[PDB]
Amino acid sequence: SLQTSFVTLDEAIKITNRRVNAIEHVIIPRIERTLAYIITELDEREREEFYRLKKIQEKKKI
Amino acid sequence: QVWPVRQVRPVTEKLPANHPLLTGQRVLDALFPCVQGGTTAIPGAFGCGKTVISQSLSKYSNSDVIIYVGCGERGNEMSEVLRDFPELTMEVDGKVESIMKRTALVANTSNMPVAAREASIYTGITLSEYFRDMGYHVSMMADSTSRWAEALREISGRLAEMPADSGYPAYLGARLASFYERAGRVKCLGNPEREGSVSIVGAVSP
Amino acid sequence: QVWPVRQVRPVTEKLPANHPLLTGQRVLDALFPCVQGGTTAIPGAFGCGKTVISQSLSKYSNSDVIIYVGCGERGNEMSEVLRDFPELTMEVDGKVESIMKRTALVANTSNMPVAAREASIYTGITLSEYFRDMGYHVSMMADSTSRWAEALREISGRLAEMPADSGYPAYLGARLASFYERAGRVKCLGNPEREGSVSIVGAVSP
Amino acid sequence: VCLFLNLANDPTIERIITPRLALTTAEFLAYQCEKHVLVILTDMSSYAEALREVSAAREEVPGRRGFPGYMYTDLATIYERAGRVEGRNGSITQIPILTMPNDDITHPIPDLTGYITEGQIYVDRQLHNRQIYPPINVLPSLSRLMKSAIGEGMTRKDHADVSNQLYACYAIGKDVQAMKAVVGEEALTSDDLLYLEFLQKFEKNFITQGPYENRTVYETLDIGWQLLRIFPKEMLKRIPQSTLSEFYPR
Repeated sequence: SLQTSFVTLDEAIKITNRRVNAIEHVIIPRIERTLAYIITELDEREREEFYRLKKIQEKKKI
Repeated sequence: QVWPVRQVRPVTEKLPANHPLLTGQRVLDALFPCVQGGTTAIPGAFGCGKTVISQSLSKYSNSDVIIYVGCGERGNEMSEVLRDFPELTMEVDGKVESIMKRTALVANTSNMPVAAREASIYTGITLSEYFRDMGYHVSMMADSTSRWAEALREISGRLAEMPADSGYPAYLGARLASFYERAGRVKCLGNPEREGSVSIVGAVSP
Repeated sequence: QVWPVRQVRPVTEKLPANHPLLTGQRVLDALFPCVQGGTTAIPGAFGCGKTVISQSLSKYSNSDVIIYVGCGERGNEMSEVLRDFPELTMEVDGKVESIMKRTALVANTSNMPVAAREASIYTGITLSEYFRDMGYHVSMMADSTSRWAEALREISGRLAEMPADSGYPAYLGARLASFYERAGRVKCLGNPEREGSVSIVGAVSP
Repeated sequence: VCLFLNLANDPTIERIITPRLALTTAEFLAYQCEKHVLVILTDMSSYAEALREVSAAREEVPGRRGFPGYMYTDLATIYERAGRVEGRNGSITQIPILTMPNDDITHPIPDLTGYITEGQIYVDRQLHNRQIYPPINVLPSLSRLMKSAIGEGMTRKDHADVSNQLYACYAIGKDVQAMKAVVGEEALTSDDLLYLEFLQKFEKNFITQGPYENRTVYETLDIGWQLLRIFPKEMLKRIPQSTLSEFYPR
């Protein structure tokens, strides 16, 4: 009984380890890079609108 | 002859495409070919060397004339084009002739002025139409029209115009559409009943 | 004598920093030493302990004067250094003495109009330079660096300037260069040929 | 050696002129004095910052990251003053080094600089974190004019094939390391271990050079063949057969 359970456990151990390693190596950096890209792009777009507002008030100076 | 560049030359009646364009590359021929009359794009970041594709297509084709327009590139590429194209030769009728006897080039390096970038592309397309009015098959090729768009952005910016998106003037999309429209097979205007076509391949620098 | 803030007092010549800035503890004094008259960054936040290095450089170091300059400071630090003057003494000749004599405190608390809050750093560096010209050694604690960038943003708020990055004025780099560079060891300008240096320690506050 | 130093004390607007002083002196020395010239332009990022400030003084139109829209044209004006000219003998070379904020290759400055230029070297942070000098990565490095620079008559016939296959093996090894970092030892194969051994030898010998040693080109090619010898000649896809016939048995 002891050795039967012991031979069975290893496959589950390997499955769990590969899943944890994948979650630590692939999924997280990708989403982090996307978060950086999205924040910088939104900042760019707010900036473009800001420049538009700046130039209209410049013309309104006349 | 003298011709206003902006105005599109007239024609008799457009015809459908019925024959492919020979491609010097294995890929994008058996998978995604371009017809003798179609329009194409070749965008991509730097490091790919789309100029390789441009030169390879220019060297090997079944067309009668070739026109290559450079806009905002390196001078090294034009040195390559001038030095190498003379040496290559092919023939169909006996004597072995150089391929620059069927090629015409327009030149604008990146250091050149700003609006000459527009002048080059418009001169090139007008020349392509004029040679199409001889009842020939002519291919055309571009180089980083995004530089042309950038030049228009700059000039319109100094004119104090509304930017539309990313700073680019609103009418650029319409300008690009009108530029790419003048192409495809067509029946020429003349009693001799000649017939020719134009193919265009355009490059973009995102 | 009176000296305008926005100019650098002259020096005969600038000598390379070739000596270590002593620190109280063997940690960060044998692993990663600093150089006398150099420029250094130290991360620091609330609760971590930032006055530990301040006091260490005030008591156990080879410098000669400490000028502590910050932004949005509290009376806690003011009274703490005031009481550390008679408590945290130094037995230079076996006798304790108030470290008030070896300090000249400068600080601004939120309230202060952003002009003065931004002028504090230049007042401090001017004072440090006036003291280094006397042939001594100095350590200028450029505390509250992130708050100082905030002060730069705040002064540019009333200028309608183009946001370089999240509101940073275009001349942010100019101000960084004009501040951090005025340091090092210099041969003084006079007959008896003194020598002295100013260090700057910009406490990073991410 | 002629210097045009620009200390940080100097006014910001002064930085616009200095590169053009260097380049016009270089052009004179290269097309009037008939001398080979080498140009080094340090910290183009500071020049970009100065250009941004001068442009913002007049409230001009931005592009990405608030930089001037005509920054591409300006950088082209700076860089395109290079090459060789007919009827002369001298030349001009440029090594326009720049700084790379936050290690982002999509930032406008390095992107436009790469567009105007024809290559890159990409000094690498992780190799410097392993304390190997010079820390040079080769995965992104590009010299587009190698096509005509190399070959017999300059160095040797099979230099190009050596470079191509060595690079192919390098890329395959990096992919193998990335794949091993996830799947585990049991999901590998012997070929992967051979590529890992190649990497071991490659980074630990070929890349590491030494500050003051002037290596020789043919020594580099001999070490290249040493590295290529490791694998069976059949796996060398990107080399033609005749090169293997001439050089593999050596």
